[PDB]
Amino acid sequence: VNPTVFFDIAVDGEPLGRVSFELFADKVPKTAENFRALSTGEKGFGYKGSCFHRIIPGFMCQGGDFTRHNGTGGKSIYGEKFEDENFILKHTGPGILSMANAGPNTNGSQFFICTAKTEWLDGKHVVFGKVKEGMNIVEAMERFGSRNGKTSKKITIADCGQLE
Repeated sequence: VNPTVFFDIAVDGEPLGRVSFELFADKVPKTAENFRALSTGEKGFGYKGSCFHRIIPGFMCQGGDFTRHNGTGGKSIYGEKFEDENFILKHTGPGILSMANAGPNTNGSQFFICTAKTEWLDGKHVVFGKVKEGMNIVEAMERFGSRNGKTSKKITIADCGQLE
């Protein structure tokens, strides 16, 4: 019953692979639905065509800035920012999907995929999903990052949507 969404990832336009996520709509429905809707583009805007602008191996892949492509933009389906819905779920390890933010209650569209346990983020970023399939692809995306986050090739969400 929890939605699944996919990202088809490209590297300098070359298809890499597909990552699918389970969104924990049961626990963070509002946060889940934001990401779901941005992945289908059903509200007229969303992630399709956007890049992962910050990838730090051993830490996380950050994306979702579909308006400025650099970690300074993005917006939610609710407006520019929305509240931290809850902190039920913890950054328990690789695969966790969580909201980037700039302070309390400033969620927009930027999210990160953890490639490690990031327990220090617990209670600060809202966890709303996890990699269901294609963790290998996230791992592949990691090799294009670097220590300061800059990616060595352009990592883009070439397509995205809802499987169920």
